[PDB]
Amino acid sequence: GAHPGNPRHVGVILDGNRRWAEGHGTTLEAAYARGAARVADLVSWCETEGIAVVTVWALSRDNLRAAAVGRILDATAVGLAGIAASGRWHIRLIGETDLLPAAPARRLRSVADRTATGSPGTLNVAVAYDGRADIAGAVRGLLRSGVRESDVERYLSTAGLPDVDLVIRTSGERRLSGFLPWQTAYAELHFTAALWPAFSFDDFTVALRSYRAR
Repeated sequence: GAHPGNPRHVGVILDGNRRWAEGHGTTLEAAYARGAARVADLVSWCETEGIAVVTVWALSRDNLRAAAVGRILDATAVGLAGIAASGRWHIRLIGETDLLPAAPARRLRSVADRTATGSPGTLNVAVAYDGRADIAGAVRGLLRSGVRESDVERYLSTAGLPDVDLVIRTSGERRLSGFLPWQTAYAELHFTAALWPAFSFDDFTVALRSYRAR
């Protein structure tokens, strides 16, 4: 069950992998493999707190500017294996996965699809996601259906995602960069200085305490 005072839906922008790799002399894929381990840490800490909906923004559409993107997607899918094997999180993909290389995209899809019975948590993994594209998808979805604010929300590409209560962005960047513009409208915004591959339990506790203290 949920604890009152805790956020029902936490969204995390997994920022800082590129900077972390350059500072440590590693590849980008090694940073995303470590970033995937931090996602596993995150959902474990959320579980202990009874937080059942978690959305992580792993890859933006603008940052798709081929070979590295495939390695990134594969390192993420492998790093999510422990979450999948836990059976305690239903992993879903959001974003325009059709813009990703087909073979690594399929392997990421195959990891998520094996968690259809995961419960009670929901982990939404955003790849090739763009907030303005999310909103634009609502206007095309309405067109195909042949107008209230609830009607726009119903046809977002992320219509399956509810309101976000707490947004965490790492790497010290004080921006949302279009992360779920509809669902984060009234979200508490917390900015962590640490780069995502170094996201710690202290960072998590500080973020949650900032939410409860609002």
